[PDB]
Amino acid sequence: DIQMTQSPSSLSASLGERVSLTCRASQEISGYLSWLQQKPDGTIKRLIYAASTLDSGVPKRFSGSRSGSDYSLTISSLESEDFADYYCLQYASYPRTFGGGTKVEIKRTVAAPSVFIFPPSDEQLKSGTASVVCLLNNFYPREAKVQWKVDNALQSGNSQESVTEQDSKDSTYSLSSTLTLSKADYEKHKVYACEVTHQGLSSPVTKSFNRGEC
Amino acid sequence: QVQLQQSGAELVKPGASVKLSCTASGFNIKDTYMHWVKQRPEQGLEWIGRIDPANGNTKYDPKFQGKATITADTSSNTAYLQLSSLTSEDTAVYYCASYYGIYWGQGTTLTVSSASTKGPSVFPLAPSSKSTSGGTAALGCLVKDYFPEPVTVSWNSGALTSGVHTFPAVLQSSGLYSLSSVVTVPSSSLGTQTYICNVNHKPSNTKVDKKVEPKSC
Repeated sequence: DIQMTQSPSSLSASLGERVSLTCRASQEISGYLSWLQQKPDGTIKRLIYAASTLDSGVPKRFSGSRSGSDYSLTISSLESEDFADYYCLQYASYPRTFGGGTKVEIKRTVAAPSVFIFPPSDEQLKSGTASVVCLLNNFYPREAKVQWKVDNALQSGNSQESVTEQDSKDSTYSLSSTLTLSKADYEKHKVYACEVTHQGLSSPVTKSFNRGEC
Repeated sequence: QVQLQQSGAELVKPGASVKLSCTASGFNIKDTYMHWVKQRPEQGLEWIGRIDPANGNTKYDPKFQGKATITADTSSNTAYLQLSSLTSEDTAVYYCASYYGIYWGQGTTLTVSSASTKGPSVFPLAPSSKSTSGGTAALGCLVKDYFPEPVTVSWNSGALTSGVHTFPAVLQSSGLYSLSSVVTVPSSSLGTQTYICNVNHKPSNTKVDKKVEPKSC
């Protein structure tokens, strides 16, 4: 199969600036490539085909070019609706293959997250389960690592993350991580810790609580 | 100014089968090829297969050989995607594309779960003295184990909107959803009012108002 290597996977820019993303085909596809845009609401539209030809209705700020097997899409004079996801698609052979995608989001200054840790409510404990949530409030950029450590032992597979869409007013993100244990396994340990790593923090910040003190 | 209209969202139990549709208007489907692509939650696009409505010829990506079957009916100018032996892996949004990719359908969300309708359980995420800084405290509500989507969360009967972050739901292994709704407020106000989240789940007609008082630890 032809592999499409799309980079970067994320792009941060502001209104009026120009940006470019590229796709590299693992085999010669001689310009049998298309660029698709997917808006926040899920709808998809093709912007360019044959590497450099614009479809009808597509704005002039969009252009495509070829450089050997490197195909790029450039958005000049970025506008508000351009904050979307883009994918390259090759139609040279079956099966059809897409690039990994590129998120074009709003550039902003760095903002460290306000981290909070919440112990499980006693109303939940008595029902058999325990959910410990770690909250990362208003941060930028999106890149952030959350590690759950129970009695220093690193946790894996027993937590789930959820992240908000870039805030309309301040362009930050917020994330929640939820550790889920049975009342029995929960009571087998004392210290519950949430370690957060983010560019806006000098060193990772750890928030913890001691079960039994609650 | 031509379009592809896909069928509505589906809630199907594992082990079963579903048939989605995509109806074209503005052209005759026998003149071009019709493709189907999958997009798992927060993931990229993955090609499933395509059909030539003029003769019914199909091509699939090997990864979907024993999962998907594509068909077309020129009389209704519609294409179909039939997904068999459903598992959690099949939960995704399915797209239909034609006219060389120029035209795409809006997409159809498929959620695979064995769960029956169930209202949520609402637990407080109490503001703590330790989780307070600069005059602000964070508090919230954990709405757990409900089916299906969506759930509405309000604060103080909607009088509180600023600083609220209601996270998108996570489908758990149980085939049930859960999400958290938090808000940051002046820690001082915790001495004159009680914060309450108003959760509403229409499919089960479950309305809950949960008081979230301080609990330091």
